[PDB]
Amino acid sequence: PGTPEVKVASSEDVDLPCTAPWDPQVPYTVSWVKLLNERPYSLKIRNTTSSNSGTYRCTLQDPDGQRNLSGKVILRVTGS
Amino acid sequence: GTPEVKVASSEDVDLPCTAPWDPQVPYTVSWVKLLERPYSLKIRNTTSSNSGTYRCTLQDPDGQRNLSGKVILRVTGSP
Repeated sequence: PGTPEVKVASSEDVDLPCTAPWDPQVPYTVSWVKLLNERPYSLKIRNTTSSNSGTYRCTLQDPDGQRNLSGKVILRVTGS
Repeated sequence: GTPEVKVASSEDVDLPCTAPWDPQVPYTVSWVKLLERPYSLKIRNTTSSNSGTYRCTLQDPDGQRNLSGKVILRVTGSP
C-alpha cells in the first residue's frame, strides 16, 4: 500500500485530493487519470457510483521547463 | 489528431494503442483514462460509464523513453 485512501458513499459528490508534493509559488497545470472546494488541483467527481472506485494519479506540469510532479490516491465507493 | 471509437453498449471493444510505435520493439504497456494484437486494451461488456478519453503509454525497455497516443470511447444505445 502506502497510498492514501478516500471513502465515499454512492451517489455523493467527491473532491479528489491531488497528492503530488508540490512547490508553493509555482503555477502548475494539472492532469488527472484513472489507473487501469478550496484545495488546489483537486478533481471533482459528481454523483459517485460503484464503478468509480479505483486508483487515481494527478500530475502537475511547470509552465517553464520540462518538469512534472505526480502523486496517487485511492477511491472507494460504498453503497449498493 | 486523436481518433474516436463508437460502440453499442454491452458489446466488447478492443481499444487500440495509437502511439506511432515501431514494429519489432518489445514495449511494455500502461493504460489510463483521462479525466492477438500487441498492446491493445481489452474492454468487456461496455456500459455508458466506459465512455471517455483513454491513453496508452508504451515504455522503451531502456526506460529513458516512452511513446503515447490517446483514443476516445463512446458507448451508445437505445434505452
